[PDB]
Amino acid sequence: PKMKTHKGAKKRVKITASGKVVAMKTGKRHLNWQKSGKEIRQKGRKFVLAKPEAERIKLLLPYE
Amino acid sequence: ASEVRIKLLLECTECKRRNYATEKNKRNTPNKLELRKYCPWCRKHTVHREVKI
RNA sequence: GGGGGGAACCUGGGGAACUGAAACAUCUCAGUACCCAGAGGAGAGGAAAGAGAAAUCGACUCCCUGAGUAGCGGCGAGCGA
RNA sequence: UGGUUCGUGGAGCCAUGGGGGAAUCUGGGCGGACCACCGCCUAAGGCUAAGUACUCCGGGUGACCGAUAGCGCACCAGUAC
RNA sequence: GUAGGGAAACCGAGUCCGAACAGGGCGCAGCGGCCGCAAAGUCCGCGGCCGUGGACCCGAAACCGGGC
RNA sequence: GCUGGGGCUAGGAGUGAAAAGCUAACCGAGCCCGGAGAUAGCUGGUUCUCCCCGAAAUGACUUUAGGGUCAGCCUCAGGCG
RNA sequence: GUGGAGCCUGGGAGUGAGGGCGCGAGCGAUAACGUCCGCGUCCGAGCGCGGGAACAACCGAGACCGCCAGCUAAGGCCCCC
RNA sequence: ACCCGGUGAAAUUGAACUGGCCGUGAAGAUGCGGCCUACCCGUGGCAGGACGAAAAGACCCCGUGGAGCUUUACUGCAGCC
RNA sequence: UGAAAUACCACCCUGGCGCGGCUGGGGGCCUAACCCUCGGAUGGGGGGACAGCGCUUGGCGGGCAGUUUGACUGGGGCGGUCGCCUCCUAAAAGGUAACGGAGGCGCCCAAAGGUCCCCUCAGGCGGGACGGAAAUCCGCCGGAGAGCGCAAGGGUAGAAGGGGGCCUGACUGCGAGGCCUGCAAGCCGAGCAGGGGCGAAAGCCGGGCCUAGUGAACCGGUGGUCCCGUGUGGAAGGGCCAU
Ligand SMILES: [Mg+2]
Ligand SMILES: [Mg+2]
Ligand SMILES: [Mg+2]
Ligand SMILES: [Mg+2]
Ligand SMILES: [Mg+2]
Ligand SMILES: [Mg+2]
Ligand SMILES: [Mg+2]
Ligand SMILES: [Mg+2]
Ligand SMILES: [Mg+2]
Ligand SMILES: [Mg+2]
Ligand SMILES: [Mg+2]
Ligand SMILES: [Mg+2]
Ligand SMILES: [Mg+2]
Ligand SMILES: [Mg+2]
Ligand SMILES: [Mg+2]
Ligand SMILES: [Mg+2]
Ligand SMILES: [Mg+2]
Ligand SMILES: [Mg+2]
Ligand SMILES: [Mg+2]
Ligand SMILES: [Mg+2]
Ligand SMILES: [Mg+2]
Ligand SMILES: [Mg+2]
Ligand SMILES: [Mg+2]
Ligand SMILES: [Mg+2]
Ligand SMILES: [Mg+2]
Ligand SMILES: [Mg+2]
Ligand SMILES: [Mg+2]
Ligand SMILES: [Mg+2]
Ligand SMILES: [Mg+2]
Ligand SMILES: [Mg+2]
Ligand SMILES: [Mg+2]
Ligand SMILES: [Mg+2]
Ligand SMILES: [Mg+2]
Ligand SMILES: [Mg+2]
Ligand SMILES: [Mg+2]
Ligand SMILES: [Mg+2]
Ligand SMILES: [Mg+2]
Ligand SMILES: [Mg+2]
Ligand SMILES: [Mg+2]
Ligand SMILES: [Mg+2]
Ligand SMILES: [Mg+2]
Ligand SMILES: [Mg+2]
Ligand SMILES: [Mg+2]
Ligand SMILES: [Mg+2]
Ligand SMILES: [Mg+2]
Ligand SMILES: [Mg+2]
Ligand SMILES: [Mg+2]
Ligand SMILES: [Mg+2]
Ligand SMILES: [Mg+2]
Ligand SMILES: [Mg+2]
Ligand SMILES: [Mg+2]
Ligand SMILES: [Mg+2]
Ligand SMILES: [Mg+2]
Ligand SMILES: [Mg+2]
Ligand SMILES: [Mg+2]
Ligand SMILES: [Mg+2]
Ligand SMILES: [Mg+2]
Ligand SMILES: [Mg+2]
Ligand SMILES: [Mg+2]
Ligand SMILES: [Mg+2]
Ligand SMILES: [Mg+2]
Ligand SMILES: [Mg+2]
Ligand SMILES: [Mg+2]
Ligand SMILES: [Mg+2]
Ligand SMILES: [Mg+2]
Ligand SMILES: [Mg+2]
Ligand SMILES: [Mg+2]
Ligand SMILES: [Mg+2]
Ligand SMILES: [Mg+2]
Ligand SMILES: [Mg+2]
Ligand SMILES: [Mg+2]
Ligand SMILES: [Mg+2]
Ligand SMILES: [Mg+2]
Ligand SMILES: [Mg+2]
Ligand SMILES: [Mg+2]
Ligand SMILES: [Mg+2]
Ligand SMILES: [Mg+2]
Ligand SMILES: [Mg+2]
Ligand SMILES: [Mg+2]
Ligand SMILES: [Mg+2]
Ligand SMILES: [Mg+2]
Ligand SMILES: [Mg+2]
Ligand SMILES: [Mg+2]
Ligand SMILES: [Mg+2]
Ligand SMILES: [Mg+2]
Ligand SMILES: [Mg+2]
Ligand SMILES: [Mg+2]
Ligand SMILES: [Mg+2]
Ligand SMILES: [Mg+2]
Ligand SMILES: [Mg+2]
Ligand SMILES: [Mg+2]
Ligand SMILES: [Mg+2]
Ligand SMILES: [Mg+2]
Ligand SMILES: [Mg+2]
Ligand SMILES: [Mg+2]
Ligand SMILES: [Mg+2]
Ligand SMILES: [Mg+2]
Ligand SMILES: [Mg+2]
Ligand SMILES: [Mg+2]
Ligand SMILES: [Mg+2]
Ligand SMILES: [Mg+2]
Ligand SMILES: [Mg+2]
Ligand SMILES: [Mg+2]
Ligand SMILES: [Mg+2]
Ligand SMILES: [Mg+2]
Ligand SMILES: [Mg+2]
Ligand SMILES: [Mg+2]
Ligand SMILES: [Mg+2]
Ligand SMILES: [Mg+2]
Ligand SMILES: [Mg+2]
Ligand SMILES: [Mg+2]
Ligand SMILES: [Mg+2]
Ligand SMILES: [Mg+2]
Ligand SMILES: [Mg+2]
Ligand SMILES: [Mg+2]
Ligand SMILES: [Mg+2]
Ligand SMILES: [Mg+2]
Ligand SMILES: [Mg+2]
Ligand SMILES: [Mg+2]
Ligand SMILES: [Mg+2]
Ligand SMILES: [Mg+2]
Ligand SMILES: [Mg+2]
Ligand SMILES: [Mg+2]
Ligand SMILES: [Mg+2]
Ligand SMILES: [Mg+2]
Ligand SMILES: [Mg+2]
Ligand SMILES: [Mg+2]
Ligand SMILES: [Mg+2]
Ligand SMILES: [Mg+2]
Ligand SMILES: [Mg+2]
Ligand SMILES: [Mg+2]
Ligand SMILES: [Mg+2]
Ligand SMILES: [Mg+2]
Ligand SMILES: [Mg+2]
Ligand SMILES: [Mg+2]
Ligand SMILES: [Mg+2]
Ligand SMILES: [Mg+2]
Ligand SMILES: [Mg+2]
Ligand SMILES: [Mg+2]
Ligand SMILES: [Mg+2]
Ligand SMILES: [Mg+2]
Ligand SMILES: [Mg+2]
Ligand SMILES: [Mg+2]
Ligand SMILES: [Mg+2]
Ligand SMILES: [Mg+2]
Ligand SMILES: [Mg+2]
Ligand SMILES: [Mg+2]
Ligand SMILES: [Mg+2]
Ligand SMILES: [Mg+2]
Ligand SMILES: [Mg+2]
Ligand SMILES: [Mg+2]
Ligand SMILES: [Mg+2]
Ligand SMILES: [Mg+2]
Ligand SMILES: [Mg+2]
Ligand SMILES: [Mg+2]
Ligand SMILES: [Mg+2]
Ligand SMILES: [Mg+2]
Ligand SMILES: [Mg+2]
Ligand SMILES: [Mg+2]
Ligand SMILES: [Mg+2]
Ligand SMILES: [Mg+2]
Ligand SMILES: [Mg+2]
Ligand SMILES: [Mg+2]
Ligand SMILES: [Mg+2]
Ligand SMILES: [Mg+2]
Ligand SMILES: [Mg+2]
Ligand SMILES: [Mg+2]
Ligand SMILES: [Mg+2]
Ligand SMILES: [Mg+2]
Ligand SMILES: [Mg+2]
Ligand SMILES: [Mg+2]
Ligand SMILES: [Mg+2]
Ligand SMILES: [Mg+2]
Ligand SMILES: [Mg+2]
Ligand SMILES: [Mg+2]
Ligand SMILES: [Mg+2]
Ligand SMILES: [Mg+2]
Ligand SMILES: [Mg+2]
Ligand SMILES: [Mg+2]
Ligand SMILES: [Mg+2]
Ligand SMILES: [Mg+2]
Ligand SMILES: [Mg+2]
Ligand SMILES: [Mg+2]
Ligand SMILES: [Mg+2]
Ligand SMILES: [Mg+2]
Ligand SMILES: [Mg+2]
Ligand SMILES: [Mg+2]
Ligand SMILES: [Mg+2]
Ligand SMILES: [Mg+2]
Ligand SMILES: [Mg+2]
Ligand SMILES: [Mg+2]
Ligand SMILES: [Mg+2]
Ligand SMILES: [Mg+2]
Ligand SMILES: [Mg+2]
Ligand SMILES: [Mg+2]
Ligand SMILES: [Mg+2]
Ligand SMILES: [Mg+2]
Ligand SMILES: [Mg+2]
Ligand SMILES: [Mg+2]
Ligand SMILES: [Mg+2]
Ligand SMILES: [Mg+2]
Ligand SMILES: [Mg+2]
Ligand SMILES: [Mg+2]
Ligand SMILES: [Mg+2]
Ligand SMILES: [Mg+2]
Ligand SMILES: [Mg+2]
Ligand SMILES: [Mg+2]
Ligand SMILES: [Mg+2]
Ligand SMILES: [Mg+2]
Ligand SMILES: [Mg+2]
Ligand SMILES: [Mg+2]
Ligand SMILES: [Mg+2]
Ligand SMILES: [Mg+2]
Ligand SMILES: [Mg+2]
Ligand SMILES: [Mg+2]
Ligand SMILES: [Mg+2]
Ligand SMILES: [Mg+2]
Ligand SMILES: [Mg+2]
Ligand SMILES: [Mg+2]
Ligand SMILES: [Mg+2]
Ligand SMILES: [Mg+2]
Ligand SMILES: [Mg+2]
Ligand SMILES: [Mg+2]
Ligand SMILES: [Mg+2]
Ligand SMILES: [Mg+2]
Ligand SMILES: [Mg+2]
Ligand SMILES: [Mg+2]
Ligand SMILES: [Mg+2]
Ligand SMILES: [Mg+2]
Ligand SMILES: [Mg+2]
Ligand SMILES: [Mg+2]
Ligand SMILES: [Mg+2]
Ligand SMILES: [Mg+2]
Ligand SMILES: [Mg+2]
Ligand SMILES: [Mg+2]
Ligand SMILES: [Mg+2]
Ligand SMILES: [Mg+2]
Ligand SMILES: [Mg+2]
Ligand SMILES: [Mg+2]
Ligand SMILES: [Mg+2]
Ligand SMILES: [Mg+2]
Ligand SMILES: [Mg+2]
Ligand SMILES: [Zn+2]
Repeated sequence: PKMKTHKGAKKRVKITASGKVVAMKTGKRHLNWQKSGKEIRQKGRKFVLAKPEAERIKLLLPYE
Repeated sequence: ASEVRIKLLLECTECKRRNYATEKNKRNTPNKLELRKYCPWCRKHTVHREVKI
């Protein structure tokens, strides 16, 4: 039967117009008090997943 | 961070929004911290007070 | 008038586990296998105390699509209108 | 408690084992807690073809098998054992 | 498929973060003498490999249900 | 005490002067059919020919250590030169 | 320096039990056909060929096919030869 | 048991044209090297070898295999309050 | 006369008592539900609104049920170990293993942080009441052997060490470019803007001489935001920023 969309991927990730896979930086969920403003700020940004890992995630999103 | 060395937030005393997280030793510094900091809402420097985390 | 029977098909009353989650308990397998009652050439459903935003539609059944969407989920594996 | 995509979730809706327990349209149920507004619909009686499912049976047709294949059985097979 | 960016409201060849008109992230783009021709993209065939299913084949010890 | 015949008790159940003994010639959970093609990161096996290239047994992480994901190393297509 | 070199994008892998030897160390006993890393090599996959009595990895050497032709390598040249 | 007449199995079995020593070889060689020994084929006997046969080692370890049993492991359930 | 001041009439307030409602417990009795029983049964006898049973609450509960019960390892077990930092092994770039050789971390500091100004050690000899090997003072020599919170290494007085003044940059919004690297992480960062600190200024300042002092997701808490709000307005509940 037809493939199912992985909802874990779909709730964490986005395939950009050119086929990149973008996610949120890890590491600011908690334990932030002693993290510099530079750490907290730059962790607020999205980032581009490495190609081997992005190829895996994209196969999980067949209908995006 | 320990029981004596606590985490705390710094609250802008003008608009009451907590803008900063930091720590102190409440045995060595028992009184609330007051420090001037830049408040991104007030867009000026403000005395911030230690508030519980 | 009833009883018993009939390959599958159908509805109702009950209802697992291996398995999968690379362990396992929620979860999954699945309301599946199976037991039982009943039905007929089909059975069920059916003429809105409906749908749900169209100032709208107009019983029910069935196919295509909507759609692996909306959502559900130790937000895991998966499940899925 | 169950059903639903809904696993307690903000959890409505549909069903109901227990307790309490109304009204007759100025009555009542619903639009996903709840309240108001605005709409939709009439529960607690019953029946209802057709389109749908299946293949014991009959026929037609195979880029289906050709006796270790094809049904377990082309033959006195659910037999001998 | 022809538009993307943003959690979203929303805006749109931009958008998001931001006070910014700062900076950054993610986006935005044919050849010949109008036509050929090559082309987004898409449809169908074919082939490799992946997902679902017993999924290359044979093999447990076991678990469960209903009977004997 | 032994024994004939007629009876009753069964599968997480019986029966046991107790040995986990016996319950139809293998009982720490009978047998048959079914779920079922359970599952097996294990062992085995995997069928014509010719031609070109041609590895690895490392690193990281892993209830991981004889299994994996990524990287490294091989190969083919396109492109660069 | 034009090589089965290199680089970019993408399709398909396999491998993730190594082993001997030389050198450099650790562990061991200045033990092990021991063990654990580093550089290299060969076997693995060249158990095809010559030598080493025989003998994966020591020496010689990278087997496309054919010849009752020639030169060499290691190693040999008294007989087995 | 043996010989003659009658009837006539079996496990096992890659194929066999199947000797000793000292070596070598995956470390215990009929099968490789060197040497020694040895005419062809049976029949009765003996068990040292063919790492002889049988049984995919019960020991041991490994598998995120299973099952019985235990408990102040976990989480449920009966039962009882 | 006090805050309000008086005869009288209402509403209510305190607390108490009596008759009643209506119920909460308690004790006693009844009989008829319900249960047991009795040659007799629309009945008698006994129990009795209890017990039984239905729904629901919490508890006990290997009687039973499903499972879990890690890895590395000179076999396994036992013991030890599991992440992070320093040194060595490490073969003079980087990296590099063993249950190889030695140590340390899971904190701390409101100054031990930013800037400006000033200052310079340990140790040895000689000298000085109480006063010593060593307290403090003086003199000479003394480049770093002291110090730098804590392991070790690197670094360092032309300060990163000691003292003082003003301070909060232990910033907000970003971030060219790199280090490292399988991923995910970790790391360094000039420069621009906002609003600041110190300094006359050049300038420095996005914690700490440096390298350890740590934990991805999920799920939830708190502050803010005011983005979504299931016909509409709200609300419930989410999202986003921070923790
Ligand atoms: Mg998810
Ligand atoms: Mg994060
Ligand atoms: Mg957060
Ligand atoms: Mg949060
Ligand atoms: Mg810090
Ligand atoms: Mg900071
Ligand atoms: Mg901070
Ligand atoms: Mg921010
Ligand atoms: Mg779609
Ligand atoms: Mg699209
Ligand atoms: Mg009947
Ligand atoms: Mg019937
Ligand atoms: Mg009938
Ligand atoms: Mg049913
Ligand atoms: Mg019934
Ligand atoms: Mg049922
Ligand atoms: Mg049924
Ligand atoms: Mg059952
Ligand atoms: Mg299960
Ligand atoms: Mg299964
Ligand atoms: Mg699966
Ligand atoms: Mg399955
Ligand atoms: Mg499983
Ligand atoms: Mg599994
Ligand atoms: Mg298991
Ligand atoms: Mg399970
Ligand atoms: Mg189910
Ligand atoms: Mg069936
Ligand atoms: Mg019909
Ligand atoms: Mg009908
Ligand atoms: Mg009607
Ligand atoms: Mg669509
Ligand atoms: Mg289901
Ligand atoms: Mg459908
Ligand atoms: Mg209910
Ligand atoms: Mg439910
Ligand atoms: Mg929820
Ligand atoms: Mg619901
Ligand atoms: Mg529910
Ligand atoms: Mg109801
Ligand atoms: Mg009811
Ligand atoms: Mg009305
Ligand atoms: Mg009404
Ligand atoms: Mg209703
Ligand atoms: Mg309602
Ligand atoms: Mg409605
Ligand atoms: Mg509503
Ligand atoms: Mg309606
Ligand atoms: Mg009516
Ligand atoms: Mg009907
Ligand atoms: Mg008709
Ligand atoms: Mg009909
Ligand atoms: Mg019909
Ligand atoms: Mg038909
Ligand atoms: Mg027919
Ligand atoms: Mg044929
Ligand atoms: Mg024919
Ligand atoms: Mg035949
Ligand atoms: Mg046949
Ligand atoms: Mg024939
Ligand atoms: Mg037939
Ligand atoms: Mg047959
Ligand atoms: Mg036959
Ligand atoms: Mg016959
Ligand atoms: Mg978008
Ligand atoms: Mg831009
Ligand atoms: Mg914003
Ligand atoms: Mg760009
Ligand atoms: Mg064209
Ligand atoms: Mg085309
Ligand atoms: Mg593939
Ligand atoms: Mg299947
Ligand atoms: Mg298959
Ligand atoms: Mg397949
Ligand atoms: Mg089981
Ligand atoms: Mg079991
Ligand atoms: Mg069971
Ligand atoms: Mg049974
Ligand atoms: Mg007898
Ligand atoms: Mg008897
Ligand atoms: Mg008998
Ligand atoms: Mg009995
Ligand atoms: Mg019995
Ligand atoms: Mg029985
Ligand atoms: Mg049993
Ligand atoms: Mg059974
Ligand atoms: Mg048991
Ligand atoms: Mg028993
Ligand atoms: Mg006995
Ligand atoms: Mg039997
Ligand atoms: Mg027996
Ligand atoms: Mg027996
Ligand atoms: Mg058995
Ligand atoms: Mg058993
Ligand atoms: Mg059993
Ligand atoms: Mg038996
Ligand atoms: Mg059966
Ligand atoms: Mg199954
Ligand atoms: Mg099987
Ligand atoms: Mg299994
Ligand atoms: Mg095959
Ligand atoms: Mg080659
Ligand atoms: Mg490795
Ligand atoms: Mg990893
Ligand atoms: Mg681990
Ligand atoms: Mg490891
Ligand atoms: Mg293991
Ligand atoms: Mg091991
Ligand atoms: Mg494995
Ligand atoms: Mg790979
Ligand atoms: Mg290469
Ligand atoms: Mg490739
Ligand atoms: Mg090419
Ligand atoms: Mg090559
Ligand atoms: Mg190559
Ligand atoms: Mg080339
Ligand atoms: Mg392929
Ligand atoms: Mg290919
Ligand atoms: Mg492999
Ligand atoms: Mg692989
Ligand atoms: Mg491995
Ligand atoms: Mg290995
Ligand atoms: Mg090995
Ligand atoms: Mg090695
Ligand atoms: Mg060596
Ligand atoms: Mg030498
Ligand atoms: Mg050496
Ligand atoms: Mg060493
Ligand atoms: Mg010696
Ligand atoms: Mg070795
Ligand atoms: Mg050696
Ligand atoms: Mg050695
Ligand atoms: Mg080697
Ligand atoms: Mg191999
Ligand atoms: Mg060679
Ligand atoms: Mg080679
Ligand atoms: Mg060779
Ligand atoms: Mg060889
Ligand atoms: Mg040879
Ligand atoms: Mg040779
Ligand atoms: Mg030779
Ligand atoms: Mg020779
Ligand atoms: Mg050799
Ligand atoms: Mg060798
Ligand atoms: Mg060649
Ligand atoms: Mg010559
Ligand atoms: Mg020579
Ligand atoms: Mg010679
Ligand atoms: Mg000669
Ligand atoms: Mg004779
Ligand atoms: Mg004879
Ligand atoms: Mg022969
Ligand atoms: Mg012979
Ligand atoms: Mg030897
Ligand atoms: Mg020998
Ligand atoms: Mg021989
Ligand atoms: Mg020979
Ligand atoms: Mg030879
Ligand atoms: Mg020989
Ligand atoms: Mg020989
Ligand atoms: Mg010979
Ligand atoms: Mg001899
Ligand atoms: Mg003989
Ligand atoms: Mg013998
Ligand atoms: Mg013997
Ligand atoms: Mg004998
Ligand atoms: Mg032999
Ligand atoms: Mg023997
Ligand atoms: Mg023997
Ligand atoms: Mg054998
Ligand atoms: Mg076997
Ligand atoms: Mg075995
Ligand atoms: Mg074994
Ligand atoms: Mg033994
Ligand atoms: Mg054992
Ligand atoms: Mg063992
Ligand atoms: Mg085991
Ligand atoms: Mg495990
Ligand atoms: Mg494992
Ligand atoms: Mg297990
Ligand atoms: Mg078990
Ligand atoms: Mg069992
Ligand atoms: Mg009892
Ligand atoms: Mg009484
Ligand atoms: Mg009485
Ligand atoms: Mg009475
Ligand atoms: Mg009494
Ligand atoms: Mg009661
Ligand atoms: Mg209750
Ligand atoms: Mg309970
Ligand atoms: Mg227990
Ligand atoms: Mg148990
Ligand atoms: Mg299970
Ligand atoms: Mg566990
Ligand atoms: Mg456990
Ligand atoms: Mg475990
Ligand atoms: Mg182990
Ligand atoms: Mg050991
Ligand atoms: Mg070892
Ligand atoms: Mg050993
Ligand atoms: Mg070993
Ligand atoms: Mg242990
Ligand atoms: Mg090193
Ligand atoms: Mg080194
Ligand atoms: Mg080095
Ligand atoms: Mg080196
Ligand atoms: Mg590097
Ligand atoms: Mg160890
Ligand atoms: Mg100070
Ligand atoms: Mg001095
Ligand atoms: Mg002195
Ligand atoms: Mg003195
Ligand atoms: Mg003195
Ligand atoms: Mg020093
Ligand atoms: Mg220390
Ligand atoms: Mg200072
Ligand atoms: Mg200062
Ligand atoms: Mg000031
Ligand atoms: Mg960069
Ligand atoms: Mg990286
Ligand atoms: Mg780190
Ligand atoms: Mg960190
Ligand atoms: Mg500035
Ligand atoms: Mg300024
Ligand atoms: Mg300034
Ligand atoms: Mg100034
Ligand atoms: Mg300035
Ligand atoms: Mg800066
Ligand atoms: Mg410091
Ligand atoms: Mg400092
Ligand atoms: Mg630090
Ligand atoms: Mg986390
Ligand atoms: Mg989870
Ligand atoms: Mg959340
Ligand atoms: Mg909020
Ligand atoms: Mg709104
Ligand atoms: Mg609304
Ligand atoms: Mg209003
Ligand atoms: Mg609104
Ligand atoms: Mg409001
Ligand atoms: Mg809100
Ligand atoms: Mg945050
Ligand atoms: Zn403020």
